[PDB]
Amino acid sequence: GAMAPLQPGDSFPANVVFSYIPPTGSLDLTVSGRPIEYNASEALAKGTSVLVAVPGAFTPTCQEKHVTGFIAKLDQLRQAGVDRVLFIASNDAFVMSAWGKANGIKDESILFLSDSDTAFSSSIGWANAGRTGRYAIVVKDGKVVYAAVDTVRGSTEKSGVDAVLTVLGNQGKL
Amino acid sequence: MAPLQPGDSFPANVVFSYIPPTGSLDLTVSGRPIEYNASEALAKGTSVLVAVPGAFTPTCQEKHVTGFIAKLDQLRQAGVDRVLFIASNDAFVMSAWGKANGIKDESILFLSDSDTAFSSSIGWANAGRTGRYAIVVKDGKVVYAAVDTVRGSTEKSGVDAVLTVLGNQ
Repeated sequence: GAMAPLQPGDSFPANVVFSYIPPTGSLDLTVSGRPIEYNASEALAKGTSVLVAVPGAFTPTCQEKHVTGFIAKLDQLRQAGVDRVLFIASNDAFVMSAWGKANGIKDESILFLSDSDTAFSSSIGWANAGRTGRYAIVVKDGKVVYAAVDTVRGSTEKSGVDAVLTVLGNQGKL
Repeated sequence: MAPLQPGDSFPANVVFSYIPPTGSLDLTVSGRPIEYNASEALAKGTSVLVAVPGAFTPTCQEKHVTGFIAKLDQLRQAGVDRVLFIASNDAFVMSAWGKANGIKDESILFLSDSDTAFSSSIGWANAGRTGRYAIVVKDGKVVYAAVDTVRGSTEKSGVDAVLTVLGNQ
């Protein structure tokens, strides 16, 4: 789309929304919830945000390596100044909510949201055939600091937690 | 497109994608999808095929699948040999949905109707999701088929509807 590609120095695009079921402190997978709209453009205009897209909830690489790496380093991400971590995929809000609960996330440390119809991912050119790509975006006070996509199957070289922590460290405010 | 009717043969060449249960309920461990030959499975015995609009969605979770789980023994007393839940969600999501509901074995299988291929072929899909419907088969012959068009209702596809039609057999 017109936003494609996102590059450092760009503002995060306007009018970006995701659908999600807010966490409640409970990990009960049989409580489905009720989706609401998350205004990502407003949220990302203040503070430091990490936005990670994965091709699919509950799929092997996304589960076994990608999301678990971020979960293991949530203390380091917080100490590096990250105010919010967002995981998106094309799966609907109900599936994304179950995926976060399956990974033990009961609070706002990581939100799990749906990029409905890959609207956002397609706008920045990183979607295919109904699924988002695997990518990571770091934003600070509305400004894209980092945006990279993993095109190699099974790799998190560019969108994994280590790449994000490296970017944060190069900002010079540790 | 006329629907599946009692007395019709169950359609040929119906296949789903699914991850075979292992006995583990760990949702962070996934297996490898394989094909499930539903036409062959349904050619013998009594089978119940239930389509839901989405794994983990409120009616499907809180009312629909839980009813079949709670009354599994009643279904077996009526001679039910297979219970299959399908949706357009991929096999990884369907596998996790089965585990979320505590199903460790093949008593209820959770399979993907990839691209709503089967549901579309019988006129019960829309916009990338299957409808909410149930099909009861005995030895390859449909004995019941109906779809729920009222949001939130399992009147036509819920376990009570299935138990009733089996009780009239």
